[PDB]
Amino acid sequence: IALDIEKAKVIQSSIEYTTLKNVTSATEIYYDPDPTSTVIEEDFDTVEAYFS
Amino acid sequence: SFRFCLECNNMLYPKEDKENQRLLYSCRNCDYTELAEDPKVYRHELITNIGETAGIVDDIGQDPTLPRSDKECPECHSRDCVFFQSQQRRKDTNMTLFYVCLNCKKTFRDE
Amino acid sequence: TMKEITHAISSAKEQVQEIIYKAQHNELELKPGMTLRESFEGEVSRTLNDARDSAGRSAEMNLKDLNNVKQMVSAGSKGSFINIAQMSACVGQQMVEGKRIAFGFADRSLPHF
Ligand SMILES: [Zn+2]
Ligand SMILES: [Zn+2]
Repeated sequence: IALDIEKAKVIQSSIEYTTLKNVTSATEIYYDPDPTSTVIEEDFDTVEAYFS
Repeated sequence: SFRFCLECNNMLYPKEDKENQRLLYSCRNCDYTELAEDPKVYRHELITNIGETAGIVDDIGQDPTLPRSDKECPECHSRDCVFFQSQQRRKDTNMTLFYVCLNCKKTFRDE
Repeated sequence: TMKEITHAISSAKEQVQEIIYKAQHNELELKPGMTLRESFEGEVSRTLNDARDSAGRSAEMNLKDLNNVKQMVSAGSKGSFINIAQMSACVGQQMVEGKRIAFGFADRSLPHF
């Protein structure tokens, strides 16, 4: 690992601390009274694909 | 953005009906209740870019301490302009320039 | 030698101008563990330090053996290379708290800029 850069980078990634807040960009709260469907149109396709 | 009560000017907190399954903005100081238009109750930006270009005034061309360039205006193609960096002053802030024309007074970049 | 020193300082200032343009067009490489502003400041400071060292080295190579400052520096009794550089070629960059002169006014160092 000391003479190889890729394995060293793998070890570095495995050591460094990473929280959810680091990768998160924005969080939102929405009102949706239908458990099996949704009001948002952008995500409607993906969630209906999941449920089906 | 949050709305205010139309009768006693207090804040309209969101409320949910168990029987009707609707989102309603209701004032806790009275019985007033108005139907909500959007379900976006709350939004938090961990990384934000607001205030970077929001610090702009319409009289910034009268400041004598600002540098003057000859960059081309995208709208009226003037030959004089005034530039400055980002008004946000965090440690992560970029060093990109904002140019202001002396005729239309709009803010535009160089990219 | 004065022509050579002036050429070195002018070339360094042109290099600093190029670094400024690159940082103002998002074309600057970020040193790991440091922000864009910190990397830009460090790179400009390194360029200016190299400029002063090059000008001083030119000035110190110019000196004859009969030069008295050279004789004192070569004896090791008083003075060093930086003294010759600052006396003859260039004083260099002034650092306050390990950084260049800050913007004590509103976004400038003096009301003459
Ligand atoms: Zn009310
Ligand atoms: Zn214009």
